[PDB]
Amino acid sequence: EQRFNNFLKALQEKVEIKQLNHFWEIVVQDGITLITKEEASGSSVTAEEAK
Repeated sequence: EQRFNNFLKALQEKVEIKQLNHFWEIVVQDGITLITKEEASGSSVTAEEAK
């Protein structure tokens, strides 16, 4: 869950950095339709899903 918190802190930024119409639009659409972050280091991951 600690490396998992690190992976949460990474993955959202990593997918949002890749800005391609072929990919980014639909991928973040389908993400935000069901986006979720599992608890790790308290509310830090809670901030992750807050933005």
